[PDB]
Amino acid sequence: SGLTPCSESKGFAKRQKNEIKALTKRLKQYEEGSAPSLALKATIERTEKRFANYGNAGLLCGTDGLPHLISDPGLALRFGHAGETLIPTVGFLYIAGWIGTAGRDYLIASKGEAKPREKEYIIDVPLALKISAQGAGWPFRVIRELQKGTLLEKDSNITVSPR
Amino acid sequence: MAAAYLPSVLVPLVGLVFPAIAMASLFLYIEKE
Amino acid sequence: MKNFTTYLSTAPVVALIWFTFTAGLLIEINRFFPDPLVFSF
Amino acid sequence: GMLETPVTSSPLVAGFLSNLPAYRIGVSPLLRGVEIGLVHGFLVTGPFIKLGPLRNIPGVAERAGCLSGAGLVVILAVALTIYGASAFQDPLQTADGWQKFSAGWLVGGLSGVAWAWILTQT
Amino acid sequence: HFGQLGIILIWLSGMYFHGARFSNYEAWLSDPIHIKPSAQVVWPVVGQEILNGDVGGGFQGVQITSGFFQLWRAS
Amino acid sequence: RLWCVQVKVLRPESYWFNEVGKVVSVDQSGIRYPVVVRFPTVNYAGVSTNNYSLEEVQEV
Amino acid sequence: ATKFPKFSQGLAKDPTTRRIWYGIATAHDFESHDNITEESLYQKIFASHFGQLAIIFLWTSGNLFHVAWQGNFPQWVQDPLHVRPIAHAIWDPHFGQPAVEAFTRGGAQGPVNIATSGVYQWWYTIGLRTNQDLFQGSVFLTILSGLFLFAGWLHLQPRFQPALAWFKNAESRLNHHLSGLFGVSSLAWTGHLVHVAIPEARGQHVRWDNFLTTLPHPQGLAPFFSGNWAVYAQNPDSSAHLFGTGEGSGTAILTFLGGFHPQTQSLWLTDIAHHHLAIAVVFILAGHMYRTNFGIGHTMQEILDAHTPPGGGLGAGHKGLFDTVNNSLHFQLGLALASVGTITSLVAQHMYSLPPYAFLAQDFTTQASLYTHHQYIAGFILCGAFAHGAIFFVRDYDPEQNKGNVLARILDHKEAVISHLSWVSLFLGFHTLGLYVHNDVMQAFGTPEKQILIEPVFAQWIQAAQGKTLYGFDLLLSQSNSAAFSAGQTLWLPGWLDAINSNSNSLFLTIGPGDFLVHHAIALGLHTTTLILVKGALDARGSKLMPDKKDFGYSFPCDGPGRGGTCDISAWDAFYLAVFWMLNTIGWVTFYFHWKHLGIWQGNVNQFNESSTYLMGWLRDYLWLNSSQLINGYNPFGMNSLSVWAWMFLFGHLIYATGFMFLISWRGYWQELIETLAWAHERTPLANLVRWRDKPVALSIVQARLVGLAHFSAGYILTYAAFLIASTSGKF
Amino acid sequence: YFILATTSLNNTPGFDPKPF
Amino acid sequence: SHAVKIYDTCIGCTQCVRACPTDVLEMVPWDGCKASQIASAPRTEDCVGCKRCESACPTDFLSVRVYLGSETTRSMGLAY
Amino acid sequence: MPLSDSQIFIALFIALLTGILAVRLGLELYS
Ligand SMILES: CC1=C(/C=C/C(C)=C/C=C/C(C)=C/C=C/C=C(C)/C=C/C=C(C)/C=C/C2=C(C)CCCC2(C)C)C(C)(C)CCC1
Repeated sequence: SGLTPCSESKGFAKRQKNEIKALTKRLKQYEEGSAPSLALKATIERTEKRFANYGNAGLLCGTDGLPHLISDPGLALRFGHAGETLIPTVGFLYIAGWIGTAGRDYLIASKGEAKPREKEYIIDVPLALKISAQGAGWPFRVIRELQKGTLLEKDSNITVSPR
Repeated sequence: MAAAYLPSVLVPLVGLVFPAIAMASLFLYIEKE
Repeated sequence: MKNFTTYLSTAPVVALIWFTFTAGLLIEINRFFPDPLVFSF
Repeated sequence: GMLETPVTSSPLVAGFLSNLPAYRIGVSPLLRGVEIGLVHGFLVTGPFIKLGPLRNIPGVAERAGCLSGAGLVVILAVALTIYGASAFQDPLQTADGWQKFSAGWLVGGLSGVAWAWILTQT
Repeated sequence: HFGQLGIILIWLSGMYFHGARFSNYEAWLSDPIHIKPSAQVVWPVVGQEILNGDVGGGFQGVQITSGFFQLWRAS
Repeated sequence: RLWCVQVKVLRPESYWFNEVGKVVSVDQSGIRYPVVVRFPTVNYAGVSTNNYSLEEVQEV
Repeated sequence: ATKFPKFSQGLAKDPTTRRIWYGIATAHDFESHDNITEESLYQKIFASHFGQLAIIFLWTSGNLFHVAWQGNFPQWVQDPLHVRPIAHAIWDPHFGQPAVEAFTRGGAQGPVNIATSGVYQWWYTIGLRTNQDLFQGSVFLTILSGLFLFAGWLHLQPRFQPALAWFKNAESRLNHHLSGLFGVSSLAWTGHLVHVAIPEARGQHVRWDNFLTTLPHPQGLAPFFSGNWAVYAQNPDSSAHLFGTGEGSGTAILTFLGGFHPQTQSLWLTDIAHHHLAIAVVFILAGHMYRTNFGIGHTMQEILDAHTPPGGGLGAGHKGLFDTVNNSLHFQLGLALASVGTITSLVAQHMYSLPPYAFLAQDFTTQASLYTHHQYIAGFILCGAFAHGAIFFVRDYDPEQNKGNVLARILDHKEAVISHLSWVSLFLGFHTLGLYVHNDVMQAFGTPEKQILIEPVFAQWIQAAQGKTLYGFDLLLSQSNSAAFSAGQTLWLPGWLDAINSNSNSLFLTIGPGDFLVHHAIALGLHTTTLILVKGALDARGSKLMPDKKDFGYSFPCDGPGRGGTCDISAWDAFYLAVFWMLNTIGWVTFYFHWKHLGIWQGNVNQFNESSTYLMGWLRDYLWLNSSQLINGYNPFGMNSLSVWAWMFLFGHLIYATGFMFLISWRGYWQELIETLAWAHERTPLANLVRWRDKPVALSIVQARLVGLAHFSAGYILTYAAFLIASTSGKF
Repeated sequence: YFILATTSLNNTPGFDPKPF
Repeated sequence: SHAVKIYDTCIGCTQCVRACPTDVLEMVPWDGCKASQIASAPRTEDCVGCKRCESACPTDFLSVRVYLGSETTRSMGLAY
Repeated sequence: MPLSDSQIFIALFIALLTGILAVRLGLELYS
């Protein structure tokens, strides 16, 4: 996209220099070893480490000197940008399927009790913890339920409004 | 502009005289039994 | 003790405990690993 | 049933209201309109003269305010005329009675505007 | 009403505690004109330590507008 | 038609259309909607029972 | 009792003020009128269409006349880049003297309004030059409007009243409209461009008195009849051509140069002529498709009945849809409004990037005004399209006549459609708002490098494939050895690649992460407005909360507080809810257009690039920064020409606020207040002599929703129009 | 008329609609 | 005036009649339900349209239905 | 080159004829 790597971008280096300069300008009003001086020094160290880490990660910077993420799985894989969107996509989808499968399993387990509505606002905490730990293996069980036809309710068993 | 007296006649006519007649006639029309 | 643990199992208390755990986990991750923007190490 | 108060049911209040031209015992509706128009059309020129857009020009202020009051009187006479044609499809509460009341209002209002102009000129 | 009074006293005791522990009240007492009152300090995480402003008195924190410092000085 | 038998509601304007309820009783005096059905869910009025005709319920 | 709603006996016996309001509001719903038949309904619609055409032509005649009489069209023709075009004169007796001098703008025509409609550029491009030409056009359009009024009166006469079968002749109307209304009119416009507009662009004066002896081409019609058509493309206007003069002018009349005229920054007139000629041929051919009374052609019923997939995926297919579309005027109105609003959006998106009128791209206020105008028009028209689809479903839809076709099948899985629209709206809103808020918090904490700035690589890839070489993708039109490059290289690619690789025009602007975020905001707005409208159309006949909603009609207040409460349950209420979301969506679209173009016009492209990624940047650097000149239109120190826009700005804020009263406070408060007021009038001496004819009542629930929506929309439009025109005008 | 017009384009020098 | 219709799903529970504030509804003898009575609406000229009857109806869907129609002095609930 | 007064009067007369036709159509549509 016409971008340049942040490790060689002049705007990136200028932004790091300006942020460090502003923090150092704030730093000179306090005595050495005081709590504000230590806090500002820790902020300066974090700023330097962050700019170094963003430069070392292969991030691409625009004309504004700011990192730009690449989200097409093709351009990310062939140019080393998969850690920006693609691997976070896989991680989020795994965790989201975990949460959804744990909720579905808890709802289905509570459906079989004598008071199904009771477990929805007074949580069965041991059962919820057991079901929550079992959500790690959600893709296998979910894909099997999809192949078996047990994941979906039949259309004849679901209420609809008159058309 | 040519006939520059025309705004001084038509703007009071369209802005004041015509709406007064229009609302009077429409009020008489909507109240008719 | 059974009634007290049933009260702790009510939805707002469970939500408070769970969201305290999740928020604390996110806070301590961002404290131990400051400024995470990309999956790069 | 209906709540009665000293504001609504005093001998003094009913005496004051009965002497008004809208409630006098026997007066033709044209004459009631004449007194009402005289009183109102005299009054309305005051704000127009003292607060109009030409209020700071001597001589022109009184004429512009009285012309504005006459225009307001004409507009209110039109409003009274179209009121009577709708409301009537007590001699005042009739179609012909309200026509005479509107004509009396117009005559009295123009007379009051002229009298206000004369008083400001004298 | 007793519960509300207890909650109000918890809130007031916290206000006095944050003045005692997380404030620049003594420095402000030494210089009440050029020092901004502050009794809230934020933790350094996710970049939010920028809210600990240079309020004066060799202190960094959120500037407060409740007037507790002036009330405590008057007492 | 029996007692405490699962039936499926076929009335389209019913809240429990295509849903399964339990038969409470069936009236035998020839009324228009003799089948009384109890449902595990409430409708928008908070009611859990409704009356259906013979053709409006299917045994499941 | 009364007789004002003569079309509705139920309204005429209403003893309250509701009769007047509802009589006004139901006047044009001809189907619900008393004793209306289908034939008289179609005849009344025909005559009303004649009246609307006459109104349009009279409006155009008024614009032409006022520009010819009070404008500065010849002065603008002489200096199109340094003369502000005049809309009309101002005669306001409430004006003070500084108001008179400020709106004069140091001219001799008195107080005037500076036009933003862009009629000057259009009329100059199509060859009009003098005030006489504009006056003649205005007189001709007034005559045309009178002719259409007479035709509307004439076809209401019993001898000239068309039968119902004439109105339902779909094949003949489609053939005639496609061949003549589109094709022949496009051919005649090509004739006007070739005979008049192109010679006037080359400094040659051609009018009615000499066009029969003026050759549009030196070789005449002989190259056309001999089949050697490439003569008309030979010797086009050079890059040094000056518009309206003979310097640098060619002799070609039909070209395919592409790109823009270098001086006017607009499309070549010969390209426009060739476009309209090809359009004319294509549309004339398309009008010979349907069978009329000659034994050849297609029957639309047979086409619809044949198109059913044999695998049964679409059920019965399109069977019975001819009778559904043809018998339902609301189906036809919904289709027409959907297509017309989409075309209006296309017009907005194509006039800014491919400006067709000379010296239009340099008029920044005009370009912003035209884009905003047509996009808001398109939004209202799309809302109306979905509203009339819902009205069709309530009033005209026959389930037995549409058994198993695509209409009944899309009704049969409406829950899946609405739920998937809800999901995509929720995803877009959650993630777009989250990314904006993350960037805002990053900017607040002083670390803008931690922003999430997703590059719009897909749209940049499209721009690269169309020839923009900036992004470094090498494909198609940006790849010099590609087949697509070599095919158009001798025809239109030189001008197109000159225009698309220049950053001084609006053709395929450079895009970045701010464009990504605002495009996803636009997608959220489109999907949510569609979700509201589609759910209203598909639940118009019924829902689980109201299974008999078709029995109550399109518009009704509610079903009462029972069953949990049923406020805003009608399909009309879904339209009313969706107007808010459409206004929000077009607001986002026009905000984006105006801010990106303001940065481009000021020469500071980096302002949009570095501030549109977070919402505080939008607020501070677009709304707050650009309202400084507008709100200083009048101040304690005096006034200037922007004082009318400052007053309208406040006016729109006030109208917008007044609508909140009708939308937040509801009826029963006001009815009890009016009850106390009606007690007060009857008990007050000297005032109980007068009395009402219609009993004063509060506005109805639906009427209140409509009035609040109208005040909201009017304030929205007036506020943004004042801000847009003032902020673009005060700097340019 | 399509054949004659396309021939007139390919015979006129400077114009080449071919993709190679 | 508003239109009030009674459909044959009525179980004769008399709740709609008790809920009506303007005496529009009454129970008449019937044989289509167990209670041997059905609701009737002989006085719809007094119906204001409050839909208290529909709120009181226990059947699914409603046995009593109110369709708002042309407005009169009685249907608008006007004391003036 | 400005317009003349006679041209404006001619346009006003033509618009008056158009307004008469508009009133005629409005009455025919009404009844
Ligand atoms: C409800 C309803 C309704 C309505 C509806 C509507 C309102 C809708 C709308 C719709 C719309 C609004 C749509 C639109 C669409 C569009 C489209 C579908 C387009 C497409 C395009 C394309 C296909 C193109 C392509 C291309 C080319 C050619 C070139 C290159 C580029 C591109 C690739 C792009 C109705 C009445 C019917 C009926 C009843 C119901």
